[PDB]
Amino acid sequence: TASIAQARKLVEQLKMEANIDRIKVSKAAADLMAYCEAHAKEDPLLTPVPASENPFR
Amino acid sequence: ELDQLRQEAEQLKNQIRDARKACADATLSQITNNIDPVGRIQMRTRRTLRGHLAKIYAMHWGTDSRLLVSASQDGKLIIWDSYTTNKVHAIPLRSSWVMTCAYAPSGNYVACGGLDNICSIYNLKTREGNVRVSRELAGHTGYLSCCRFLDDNQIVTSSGDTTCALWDIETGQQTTTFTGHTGDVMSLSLAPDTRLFVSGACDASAKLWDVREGMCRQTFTGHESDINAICFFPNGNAFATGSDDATCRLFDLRADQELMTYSHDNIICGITSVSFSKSGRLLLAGYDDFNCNVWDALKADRAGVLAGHDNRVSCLGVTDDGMAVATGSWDSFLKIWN
Amino acid sequence: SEHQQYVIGLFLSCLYTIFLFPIGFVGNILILVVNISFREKMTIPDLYFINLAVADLILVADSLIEVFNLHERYYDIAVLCTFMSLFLQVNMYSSVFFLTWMSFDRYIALARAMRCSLFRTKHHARLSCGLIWMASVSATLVPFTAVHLVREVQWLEVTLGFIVPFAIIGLCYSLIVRVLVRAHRHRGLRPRRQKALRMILAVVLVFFVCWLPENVFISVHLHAHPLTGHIVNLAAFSNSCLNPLIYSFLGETFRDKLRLYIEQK
Amino acid sequence: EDKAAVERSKMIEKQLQKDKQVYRRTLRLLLLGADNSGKSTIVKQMRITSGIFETKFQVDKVNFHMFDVGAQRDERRKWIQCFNDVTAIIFVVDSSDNRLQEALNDFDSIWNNRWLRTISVILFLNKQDLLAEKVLAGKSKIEDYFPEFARYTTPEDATPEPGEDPRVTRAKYFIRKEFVDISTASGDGRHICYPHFTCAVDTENARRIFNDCKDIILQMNLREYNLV
Amino acid sequence: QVQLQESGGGLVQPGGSLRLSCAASGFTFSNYKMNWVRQAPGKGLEWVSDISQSGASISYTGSVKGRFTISRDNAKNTLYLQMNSLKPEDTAVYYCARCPAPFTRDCFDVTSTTYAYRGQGTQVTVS
Ligand SMILES: CN(CCNc1ccnc2cc(Cl)ccc12)CCNc1ccnc2cc(Cl)ccc12
Repeated sequence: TASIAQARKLVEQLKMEANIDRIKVSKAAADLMAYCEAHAKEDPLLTPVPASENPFR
Repeated sequence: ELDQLRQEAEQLKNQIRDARKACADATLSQITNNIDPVGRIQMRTRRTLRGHLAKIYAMHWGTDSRLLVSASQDGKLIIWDSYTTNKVHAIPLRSSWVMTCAYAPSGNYVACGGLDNICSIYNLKTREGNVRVSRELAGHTGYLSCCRFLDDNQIVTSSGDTTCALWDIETGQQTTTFTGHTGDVMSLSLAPDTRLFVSGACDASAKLWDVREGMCRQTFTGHESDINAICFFPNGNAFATGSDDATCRLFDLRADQELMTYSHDNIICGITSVSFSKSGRLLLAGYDDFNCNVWDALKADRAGVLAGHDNRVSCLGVTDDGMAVATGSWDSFLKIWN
Repeated sequence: SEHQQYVIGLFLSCLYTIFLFPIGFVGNILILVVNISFREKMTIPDLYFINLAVADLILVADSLIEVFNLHERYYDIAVLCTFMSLFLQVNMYSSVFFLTWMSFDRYIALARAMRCSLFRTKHHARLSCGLIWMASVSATLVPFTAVHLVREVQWLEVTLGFIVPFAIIGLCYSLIVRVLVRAHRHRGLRPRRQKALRMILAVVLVFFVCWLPENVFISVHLHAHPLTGHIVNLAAFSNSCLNPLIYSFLGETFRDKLRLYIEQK
Repeated sequence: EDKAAVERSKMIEKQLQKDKQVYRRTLRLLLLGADNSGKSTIVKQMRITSGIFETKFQVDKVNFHMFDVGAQRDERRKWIQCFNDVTAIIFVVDSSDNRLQEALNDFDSIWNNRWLRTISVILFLNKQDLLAEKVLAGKSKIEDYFPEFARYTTPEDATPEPGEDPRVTRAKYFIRKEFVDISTASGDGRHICYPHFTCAVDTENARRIFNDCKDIILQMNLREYNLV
Repeated sequence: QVQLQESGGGLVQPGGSLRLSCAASGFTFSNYKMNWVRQAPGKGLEWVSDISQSGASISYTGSVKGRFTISRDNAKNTLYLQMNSLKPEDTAVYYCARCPAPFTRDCFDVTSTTYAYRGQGTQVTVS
């Protein structure tokens, strides 16, 4: 009754997740690496900025 | 039929596992070995925001990168000006047990909630001058874990019950509900475009939701315990989850599987909060040993430590411009690091 | 007898500098550095402990000078000797008054805990420390100026630095012990509260035994007797030497703080 | 204007200082129990879709805010961490034997949690009259669920209420010892368990809580003053 | 994902003896305390037994003390419950529950109606 009600929706969700287009991990890793490389200069935390324009100094 | 449905679910889950394994032609570490390390990341405590009488459970930066709201379990949420340490507002709360707080992207409102199961929206731009409750969103049957504004009228809130909800602030009704989790939804992270959001619950799974349609697009597993925190990668194509199993994990939406795991042998305490730097190259994670660890998100080697707090680090947020990192703790102090 | 008494005095001095002096010096320095390093999370007792540590450090430091009779030199009565006398008197008064005020504040915290919460505030603690220092300075200067225009100075020393302080200490700690025993027989934790009673008794007894000799010696006369003066001064300095041990080392809270500080360092 | 900003900051700091006195004066308590336990009756005893209910009461001019979770799921590992700085946890148990093992497991989990490890627990062995009635009835046997009871005997230094049947004394002290064993098995003495035998008609539960909180505050002060 | 599969249990005569086994996958089995819970017909979830990470400390519910023996195999990532002299009351669905977090001494939610680290369970029936 209710157990099958939950199981049917679980199955439906699994079918929905199974049909999604999936890309190789290499492409995703390359995209993340390229994004981090592109914005390397724009991130103060790993590229410290002179105190003359640090708002906290 | 129950056995038949369980077998069908098992077959579909095996199919998903096989597809993920097939897509995993390489590991993120294998590719990030090519790039040099981020080096030592040493950050100093530029500001210490005092004024809270109890634990700071949550905080959120304003979009302007200057004003930030912090909620404490003494029944108070304070809007500070970080640059000068001045407290712009000190809103008293109806319920002392506030577990989350949000700052509207326009800066006009703030939101909070907790064990009261109610999301209170406060109007900062009130003509009367004194902040007053603009709205009180009710309908959740469990403690409110997190909340985030999409606009001045829409807010997504995750609850101690197994559901999230997108509300209409003007009407105060749940515009849509997101169901599918099995435990308490502990964290919530809006995508940069606000079209999708990821929620981590008190199980191994974190789910991706489309705010328009209202269904779970993907479910990511790999964590061994509760997912206490979640944050979206700056480009929106990946997210990091911190869990009670003492490990962080970076998942990718397109690959639909774990991409990297950040952990160390001597780290045997849970993770309370995670966030990414502006570039996404650093992943900052607060721990139950009350010191935050800055991980190289790509090489997954601890790049730095922020050990200024004396009690559990409960919240951690990086500024929109990436100029500082605000960490709150159960010692009732918020510290800005830079 | 003169040679024998001189040798006995030097032997007592050697014993003191070997055993008691390291306790006072090292313990006061450790208390000061440990409490200051953790300034961001100091409690009300820590303020009084810090000030008492300062006073005891000064007194024990002067002990070494007094031990080898280096004070009988470079008098310069116009400036140096008078300044040293005033400084040591204010340090002694600060030590005694901080012991008395710590006893009273302990009574407030352990008997009026739930009602006098407003009284006990860290800002109020700092104000109390300042007022204690001011009271010591005034008690030192006022008699000095009055007799400038000494028996009266010694009278004030004896009375205001042993009789009233000891009376207050005894009353406050008797009340604390009454509270502890009353709450001991009903719901309290037996072993740790027995330990607390032992600590209170040790504090009271060490203060009494260390400060009674010199005060009684002053009262009896109110030169001569070199050995007696030497031993009473040694006991007076031993009070400050032992204060850090009983107040901080013997207590679990400060030992935990010290272990945490070592781990941090 | 920065001067107006600093003026507003000073106003807000003055408000925070004013409310800090109220926060420090008040004592916060967390009321825990099960469905069978009469925690609601304990709440209603004190004559001075919501997720939590607060009750304000006063004893000897000191103010207590007692919090009882309302609409929450049974899984409590996450929302209980909010109560890691309360003065005490009032644990109410249905002492009439059976869910006693469930209550013992709940007490053990509360005691050994990493965040409640420094919080003392006031243990109300509630519904003592029902326990007495069913022990005198003889239909139910405690040894069925706790075989150790078949060997346990009341300690020679017991303090039975005058006129109490020794069987009731044995049963009640056996349950109390069962809870105290978990209490003392760990904790290294930084937090204490205060067992009390309570009923629905009892009118001194507020006095019990006040006295236990007085002892808890005494222990806190004694620890901060380095005396322990 | 975290998965627990109870491989054992079945029909038995009164006074018999069975051996329930649970295989645990998806997590470091050694770091987590383990517990056996059971749900009888018409009853709520009942906590039966508990075994720590190393197996040094064990605990049972009084109704089964002396009859059930809980054991752990970290190498095989398996949890066993050897049940002896089974009474008719023992008939129930037995689940193997995991401690919510690793290295912790508290096991809050193992007996909840919905728990994310509990297996589907195995039915044990006594004639
Ligand atoms: C108080 N002592 C030494 C004073 N030295 C201190 C100065 C400043 N501060 C101090 C603090 C402390 Cl704790 C202890 C000592 C001092 C009196 C002993 N002086 C005497 C020596 C020889 N003959 C005497 C004859 C008489 Cl009739 C009276 C006194 C005589």
